[PDB]
Amino acid sequence: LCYPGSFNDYEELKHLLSSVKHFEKVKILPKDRWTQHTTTGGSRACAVSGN
Amino acid sequence: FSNLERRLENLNKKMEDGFLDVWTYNAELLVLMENERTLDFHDSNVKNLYD
Repeated sequence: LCYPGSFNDYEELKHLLSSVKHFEKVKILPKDRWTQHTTTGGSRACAVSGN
Repeated sequence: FSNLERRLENLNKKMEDGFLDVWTYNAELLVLMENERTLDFHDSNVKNLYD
């Protein structure tokens, strides 16, 4: 976690991922649906090439 | 167990499967080892009458 924090039920997730093998990443809530909001935030903690 | 206790359910399952393999293995070898000896016992006893 490049942005400091915690992950709840992390050990249970790692256990869940044992009996998984492949999974497909599916877009559920496309970033551009969030009109009337700013979707471009970020932090120097997770910076890429300075930015 | 609840759906957030998968590692505990798995711990329980493993403990039970572990004891089952131990008791099954012991039952199988105790029977085979005892049968080897029963038959040798009987052969010994008839030879003992002979002598």
